[PDB]
Amino acid sequence: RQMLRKATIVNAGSSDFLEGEQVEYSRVKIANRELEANGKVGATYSRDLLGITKASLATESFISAASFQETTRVLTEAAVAGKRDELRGLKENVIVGRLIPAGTGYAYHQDRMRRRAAG
Amino acid sequence: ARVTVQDAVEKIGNRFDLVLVAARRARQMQVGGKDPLVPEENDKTTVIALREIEEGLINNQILDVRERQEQQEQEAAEL
Amino acid sequence: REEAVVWDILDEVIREHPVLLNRAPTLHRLGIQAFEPVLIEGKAIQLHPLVCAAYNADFDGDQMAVHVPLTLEAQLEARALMMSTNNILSPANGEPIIVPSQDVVLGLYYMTRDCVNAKGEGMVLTGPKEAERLYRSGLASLHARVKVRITEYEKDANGELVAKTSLKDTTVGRAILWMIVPKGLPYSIVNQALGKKAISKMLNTCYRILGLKPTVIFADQIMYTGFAYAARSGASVGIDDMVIPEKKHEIISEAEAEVAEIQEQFQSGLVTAGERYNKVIDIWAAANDRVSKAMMDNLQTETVINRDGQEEKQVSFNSIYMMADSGARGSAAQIRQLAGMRGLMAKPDGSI
Amino acid sequence: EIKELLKLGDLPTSGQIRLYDGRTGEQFERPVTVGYMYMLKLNHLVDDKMHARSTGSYSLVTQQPLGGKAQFGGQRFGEMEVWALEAYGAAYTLQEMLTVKSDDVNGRTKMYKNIVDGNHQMEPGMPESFNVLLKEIRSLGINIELEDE
Amino acid sequence: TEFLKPRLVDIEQVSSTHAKVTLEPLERGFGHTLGNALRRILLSSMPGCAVTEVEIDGVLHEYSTKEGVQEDILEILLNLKGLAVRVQGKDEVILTLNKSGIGPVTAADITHDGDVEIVKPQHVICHLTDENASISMRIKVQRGRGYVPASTRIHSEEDERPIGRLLVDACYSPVERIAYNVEAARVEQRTDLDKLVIEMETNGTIDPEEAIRRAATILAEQLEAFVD
Amino acid sequence: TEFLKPRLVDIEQVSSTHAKVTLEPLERGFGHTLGNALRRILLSSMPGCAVTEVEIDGVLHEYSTKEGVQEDILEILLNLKGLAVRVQGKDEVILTLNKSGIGPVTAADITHDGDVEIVKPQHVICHLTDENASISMRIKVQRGRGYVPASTRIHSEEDERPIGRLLVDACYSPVERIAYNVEAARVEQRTDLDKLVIEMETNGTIDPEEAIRRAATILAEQLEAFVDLR
Amino acid sequence: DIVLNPLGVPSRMNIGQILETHLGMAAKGIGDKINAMLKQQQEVAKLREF
Amino acid sequence: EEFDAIKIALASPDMIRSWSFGEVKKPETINYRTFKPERDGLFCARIFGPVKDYECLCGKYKRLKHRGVICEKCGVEVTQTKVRRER
Amino acid sequence: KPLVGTGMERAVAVDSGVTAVAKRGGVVQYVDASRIVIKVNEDEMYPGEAGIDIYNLTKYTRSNQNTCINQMPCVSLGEPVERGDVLADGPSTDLGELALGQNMRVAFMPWNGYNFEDSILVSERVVQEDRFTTIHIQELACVSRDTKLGPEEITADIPNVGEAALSKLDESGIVYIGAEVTGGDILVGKVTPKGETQLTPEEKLLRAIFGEKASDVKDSSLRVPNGVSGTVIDVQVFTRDGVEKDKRA
Amino acid sequence: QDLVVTEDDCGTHEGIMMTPVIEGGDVKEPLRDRVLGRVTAEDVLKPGTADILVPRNTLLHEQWCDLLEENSVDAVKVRSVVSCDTDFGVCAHCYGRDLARGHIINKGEAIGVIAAQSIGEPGTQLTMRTFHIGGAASRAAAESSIQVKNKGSIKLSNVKSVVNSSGKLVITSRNTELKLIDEFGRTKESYKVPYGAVLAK
Ligand SMILES: Nc1ccn([C@@H]2O[C@H](COP(=O)(O)OP(=O)(O)OP(=O)(O)O)[C@@H](O)[C@H]2O)c(=O)n1
Ligand SMILES: [Mg+2]
Ligand SMILES: [Zn+2]
Repeated sequence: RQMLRKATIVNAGSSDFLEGEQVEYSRVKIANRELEANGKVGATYSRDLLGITKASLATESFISAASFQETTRVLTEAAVAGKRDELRGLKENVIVGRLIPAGTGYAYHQDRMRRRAAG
Repeated sequence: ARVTVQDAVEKIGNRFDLVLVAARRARQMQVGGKDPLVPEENDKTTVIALREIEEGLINNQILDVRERQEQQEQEAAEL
Repeated sequence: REEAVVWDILDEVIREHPVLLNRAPTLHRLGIQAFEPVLIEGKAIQLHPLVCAAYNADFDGDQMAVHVPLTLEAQLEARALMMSTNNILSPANGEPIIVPSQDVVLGLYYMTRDCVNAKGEGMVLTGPKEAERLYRSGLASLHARVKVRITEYEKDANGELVAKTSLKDTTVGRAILWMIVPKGLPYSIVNQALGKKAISKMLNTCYRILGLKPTVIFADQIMYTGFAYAARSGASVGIDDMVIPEKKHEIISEAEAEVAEIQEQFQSGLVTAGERYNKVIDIWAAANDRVSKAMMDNLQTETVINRDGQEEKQVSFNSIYMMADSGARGSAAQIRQLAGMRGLMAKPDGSI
Repeated sequence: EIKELLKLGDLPTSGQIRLYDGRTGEQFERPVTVGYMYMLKLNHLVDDKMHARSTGSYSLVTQQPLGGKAQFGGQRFGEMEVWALEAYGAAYTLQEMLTVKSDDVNGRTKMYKNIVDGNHQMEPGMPESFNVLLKEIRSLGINIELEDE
Repeated sequence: TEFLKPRLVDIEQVSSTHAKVTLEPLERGFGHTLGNALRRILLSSMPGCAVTEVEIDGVLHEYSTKEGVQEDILEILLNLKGLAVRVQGKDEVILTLNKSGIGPVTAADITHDGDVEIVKPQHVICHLTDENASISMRIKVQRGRGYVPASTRIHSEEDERPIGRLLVDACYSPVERIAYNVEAARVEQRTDLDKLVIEMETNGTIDPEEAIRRAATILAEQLEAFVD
Repeated sequence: TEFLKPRLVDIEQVSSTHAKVTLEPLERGFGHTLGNALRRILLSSMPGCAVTEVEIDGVLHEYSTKEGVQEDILEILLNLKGLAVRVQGKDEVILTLNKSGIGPVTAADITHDGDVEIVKPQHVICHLTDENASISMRIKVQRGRGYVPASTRIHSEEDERPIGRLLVDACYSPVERIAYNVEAARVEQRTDLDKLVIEMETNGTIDPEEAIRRAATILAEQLEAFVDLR
Repeated sequence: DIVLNPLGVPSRMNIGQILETHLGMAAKGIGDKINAMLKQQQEVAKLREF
Repeated sequence: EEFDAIKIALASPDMIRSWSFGEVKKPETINYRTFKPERDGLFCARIFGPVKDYECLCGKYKRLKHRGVICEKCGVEVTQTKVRRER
Repeated sequence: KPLVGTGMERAVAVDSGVTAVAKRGGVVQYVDASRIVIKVNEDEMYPGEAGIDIYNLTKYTRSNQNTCINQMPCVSLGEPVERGDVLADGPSTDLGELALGQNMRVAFMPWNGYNFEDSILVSERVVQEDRFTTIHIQELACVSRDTKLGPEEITADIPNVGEAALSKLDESGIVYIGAEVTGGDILVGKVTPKGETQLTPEEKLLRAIFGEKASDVKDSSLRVPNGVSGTVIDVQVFTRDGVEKDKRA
Repeated sequence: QDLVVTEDDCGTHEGIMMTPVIEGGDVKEPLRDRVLGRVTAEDVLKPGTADILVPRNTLLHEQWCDLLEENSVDAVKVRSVVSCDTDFGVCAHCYGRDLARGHIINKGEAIGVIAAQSIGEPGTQLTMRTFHIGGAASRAAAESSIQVKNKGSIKLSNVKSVVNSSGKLVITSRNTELKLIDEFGRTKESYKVPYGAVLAK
């Protein structure tokens, strides 16, 4: 499942897809759910297989990508993109020394996500 | 319990929530000095909370209800 | 100053406080487990045998890290999530990781396994208590056929346990093990000669029928009875144990003239290096199996014991055979190299 | 040759003997191999390897405790060991190990005070290693900022 | 000699049959010394009463089957081994059991006899299937000690032995099970010190607390030969 | 209860060290019951006398070497562990040993104190090489029981630490070896009746007869606690 | 003096330790005979023979 | 402090100047004799902060009483030594 | 010695050099727990120099692994010996043969799980007989350095120290030969001079209360590492040429 | 690392058809064990379609599995992690039982980590383990003849062979699966026939 994380897209929707951007499957499904209800330009998709090493570097957390491997390259590509890591994964939270978003921490972490809705 | 905590998992369900609820209750006895419902029997605050959960006296919902009650009594006193 | 009152206070703090034990390498989550500590005089950490499997712990000098969970939350996560008792099954397969081995296996095997007649063949007892008293009195062997009346407790459609009493042929030894066996389990569980493979199933069965606390108690009981009977028996490893088959030299000279004939046919012209390599490896691989199976027939049984009158065949109580068959330690593969033929060895390339 | 030598000693050719349990006095139910093995005491004495640490000195840059018994060091809690706590639930045990037990300078003293006060509360902070990491990346000329809530 | 005597601490009586006895403090090695010595006397030397001989009318040997009776004679004899009996005066008593009709024959169907006391009158002996079936037997209870089987009785006594007298194992010893556990008694100063946990289990004819007293008494009677 | 008591029959004294003791008649099963119970006390609990402290003049520690002496101090101490001593009255006696000249220093060179008896006067302690060499030491013999090592004794009292006392291991247990054999005592009627043959092997001090008496005394003392308190 | 576990031999396939144990006992067997002859003094001729 | 996310981006020349508390002009580390930081060197106290807690270099201001008091003479802020790990 | 050997035992013990071997042989004139003097036989004895060989034995010395190196004399007073005979045994050598450990009566059988996975069950008799008892010889140094504030002093005069501790140190501040020591006992007393020690209000009030100002000096004494315990066999002092020697030096 | 149980039930019908691993005569891994502790997908009843036997979203317990064996079900669509619809994690139902607990997985459990550890461990353990412990190699290559253990009729799926002058069926397919069918018509033994094979029948 983690191998089949990403998917390439054909055509545009109401977002910035156009020809052959590689975006994660969950996020394009989210778009497709709101698109199907509202309409807008429909987007053909195709799931891509990533073998482990590249799949881990293709994660949209650059703190996880850096900690894994290829740190110099990961930080230049993130620095140039002005990438913003909102700290969703486990490795990210372990690095900043915080509660893991899992096990005991899942209760507390879901309470923080709802604190984002108000206050 | 003493040996194993399976019975207390069977009361609440989620091992993770068992730990939060036992933690919250043990903190009350640790700090507030809240009196234990079961005889202490030289048991640490960690085990007493698990006994209370096993027998079904302590629970997230019950703890919340009594927090509101003590908190409203204090509101009454301040006003 | 290590004052005497300090020891008493330290004893009071450690009570009900879990400690994490860790072994390198931590391959899977059971490489960390929580225990309730027991203060001991001496500089070595004492580890429970049954968890040695998860740590891959063997006591020829391995070391372990100790860690103290400080917060109430961390104590609770250790007692509920990471405790030894609560991590019985592995995260990979559904099979249990905590199970008796070595002595605990050897003892229960010695108890259950049957011998011909022995002291008090074909006797009638009234439950396992009479059997035990007989064995302790020294009028019955642990491996002797005896009719007993055991009362097994089988679960019904609800939570109620049904009781059933019946006469079943068994050894004295297995009857006495029934005493450890909790009510709910069938007597057929102890009625076979028990090995490590059967005892693992026994504890899994007990866990899924009865539940956690009963299996915890049952596991401890199995360990105590196993070690206590392990020292009561007296198994040893003599040089005469590994009995070599009489017919090794024949099998080998046959195999050896055969491979010789193919090497001579190599200069003639029917053979590449790969073809002859395959053919020689096949000849020796079959020879090795032959000598191994000769050793294992000659060793596994080849017990001439005179039953109550005439001669009989039964399983050998040769020490190494018992070790292998019980699954206690060596496999048939190791005992091939001891008593049979060592076989074809493989180079670092993997080519043989 | 060995069995012939045993016969010269009036010892059994099997080299197995009848043994009695010292505790019970009863005999062991089968003969046991007994003899003399030359044994060696290796340099690895428990006296030397035994070590324990509650709190001690701390490293210069990373602020984590030192390693090794000679430096009175805390045991290394490695990636491998962290993953075990991740597989479990154990999120507080892990944070402990990351923060008040290692770098978190304010946190470790504060929690020491709480444990003598018997509060058994964590009050976590920010591991000093991460503050270093930030400074090391800004020294490369990469702007790495913490964006607030 | 800095002699260090134990004292009987806790007597958990789980039941009249089963009773656990913790004992401390014991010096190192005395846990097994006293533990085993007592175990041996309590099994093979505790004196008591038990069925030795059984003569059933219309039964020539123990391998036959009597019609109207579910259990073969062997199984009936095995139930009589479990029959708990006290003789007050005599060393040997022959009790008579005559009963008929459909039902579980119990130990209460035995004709009382003044001095003899049957501890478990509800003890099952025989199940009668047909109502026309009647069972009659003369059960001999002797007093002895330890465990004397029929195999060890035929090898020693070869005097009067006519066919029909059914010999059954006679578990004189009132103690059914005994095991002792040595646990560490962390003592004021000594960690070497231990406790002895004796888990006893009789039938109810003799009290465990009194049986232990008795076993130690026999042990001290053997030490009278060695002066002090 | 047809109680059947044994009585001490024959005491073969093969030597002052080795002595065999037959015991009959014993009822069936009491052979092993008494046999092992006695063996355990006779090994672990037996009281005796042994060298605890040694102070040699001109010797600060046990690792040094004294000139004119073949053996290093450690080897001398190990020989004094093997010194067989009986104290009659007192629990603690300090014996003085002053010897000079060429020869094997034996146990007889110790000043014979009135109550104290040295069982093996020919026991070798020291070999003096040069004739000008003289050795002088004060050997303290205490009474205790079991085996009390110098390492267990260097972490207890230690109220006074005189730089010059050397602690050596003391084998207060006089019993070196013990085994019991159950043989059949073909008794008048009973063939299950048996005898107990206890083969004892001690060093000096304790008399075999006296030691068996003491061991049976200790066992009977411990039974008073169970016969008495319920 | 020492009680070693049988199950750490057939798995290990070091059978040397068991042969060492049998021979070690035989060696000590002959030492025990010489110890017995020296304890009883006996003849230098007889010791020489054995 | 408690934050939501982290971002990474190229440093502007002027961004780099923001973090800086001075330009290190000289390779001088410390004085061989008084092992204290040299003028505008790599360990300059004037730039990175005081060597000892709440104490200037020339030693005119001491104790926790003096807080953020930049010593006029040597040019060293009286704050904690911790600052030299952050500035 | 090893009861079950191979024969390489003697070769290894001799060639290692740890044993003293006789070059010349002859008869032993004088044994001692320190030295062996042999009078050489006339056939190998050269007519030039006096024909008496002296082998000095090395007594209880430290190894690199802090094990013990001790040579004991093999031969007795007045024993005839040939060239290549072992005169003194090294640390792990019996009469000429190599002796790495100790042979024992061993029985192969389980105990009550006390020999679970290779775990070993030993008799108390082994401990009593002091077989596998071993002595370690670790070397500890105390260095007196010169700092910007001033030279460090090795005096017995150490601020804030019990008389129990200073009892074991002699005039100079050095522990006595033969003295038994345990963790935390001071072996060599040393003090690090402190310049203008700016104490706080809590320390200034404390120093005022006991009045033990104890000069401008710290405590940097060499003390026994925690839990290690043994007997001082030897002390060595290395001084610079110019500085006045300690009484104990 | 990121994969965590997020939802209890995504409410998906989708899953992968699991059949019994029956390779090399003796069944290697039974279907019961393969679908022991998984959330059953699609009301799968008995042969005669006229009454539901097993429900939909239901934890396959040892009891359900024992029923499956009496009916001898071969193929079962079960809900899997791969086909779960949950965005940013997976549902307790698609996963199934926490094999370490012996009941349904708890929401919040870090599943990915356990997966990686459990795949990784055996490799790392089997490296050191078989290697120090064994010396030689005890392989057996004699893959000549298929001999069938139990009587039955030969079933050849995926096969294209030519008849040779011997009278014999010489196979020329690459993928060839000889099976052993009984009476009722179930598959019980399998046997990979190679290329260049002589078939007896
Ligand atoms: N270089 C090593 C050596 C050992 N180990 C771990 O420690 C275990 C035990 O090592 P060892 O005791 O040498 O192997 P055993 O299989 O126990 O065999 P034995 O002790 O009988 O030699 C190994 O399997 C492995 O998990 C390791 O990780 N890396
Ligand atoms: Mg190991
Ligand atoms: Zn200034």
